[PDB]
Amino acid sequence: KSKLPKPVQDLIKMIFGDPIDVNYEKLKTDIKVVDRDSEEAEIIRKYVKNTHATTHNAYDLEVIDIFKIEREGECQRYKPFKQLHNRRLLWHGSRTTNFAGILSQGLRIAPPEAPVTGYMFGKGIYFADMVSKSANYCHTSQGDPIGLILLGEVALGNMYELKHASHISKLPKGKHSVKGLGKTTPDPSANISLDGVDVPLGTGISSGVNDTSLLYNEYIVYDIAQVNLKYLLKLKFNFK
Ligand SMILES: NC(=O)c1cccc2c(O)c(Cc3ccc(C(=O)N4CCN(c5nc6ccccc6[nH]5)CC4)cc3)oc12
Ligand SMILES: [Cl-]
Ligand SMILES: [Cl-]
Repeated sequence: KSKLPKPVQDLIKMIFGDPIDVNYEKLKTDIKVVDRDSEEAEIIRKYVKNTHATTHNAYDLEVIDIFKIEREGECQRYKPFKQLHNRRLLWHGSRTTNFAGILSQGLRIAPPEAPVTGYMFGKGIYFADMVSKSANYCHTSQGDPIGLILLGEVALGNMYELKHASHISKLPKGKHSVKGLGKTTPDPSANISLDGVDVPLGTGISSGVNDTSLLYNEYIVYDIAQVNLKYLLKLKFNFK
């Protein structure tokens, strides 16, 4: 029987759908329950509450469990980007069935033989600052209403800021990432700092960006090493 805390056991059962502890080791990821009443937990629940987009009104989100995560060696891997400026705690949603691969291998760029459909800026690693924009990629339903979402520390550095789809072959010199400029943005004045990482948990305001394809921001890096996965949330989707 398992010596993991019950919430981590339930995460494992959800991810693998072998014994629980053997399946834990296959993730090559240190997993800790964040306490409900911790400051970390308050900040993350505030990020969820404030960055639910008005146009994503099919469901509300409740945070069941928050996990602090540490992929084996992802530290050493993140070293070259560790002190790059403009490091941001951003959402990445994916189907539950993907999380064993995501924790064991990290987030990866789609292979050349996958469609570029859905990628406004070409194959890369995509993040949102709006929880619901990322939560939509969990593909939960009323009959499967529990999903998994990541918070990554993303080393954005100098952002190549774009308003329309463009499959860039190469970042301009001195740029580290792409930011797709949305009509709606977390209020920059409400940004807070968690462990030297910027958290844009401000409620959505008009960006005052005109002539843009995007309702909401998105952030893209083309190097797997610019991502340090920090948290994994188990979300209840309440469908209306
Ligand atoms: N995701 C965001 O939070 C997110 C945040 C902000 C903006 C965007 C934006 O435009 C996208 C694009 C997107 C997502 C998904 C897919 C898609 O169909 N797949 C990619 C993931 N696959 C996959 N199977 C896996 C199995 C094991 C291990 C890893 C695996 N990975 C399935 C195919 C296409 C485009 O996403 C955005
Ligand atoms: Cl979607
Ligand atoms: Cl590129």
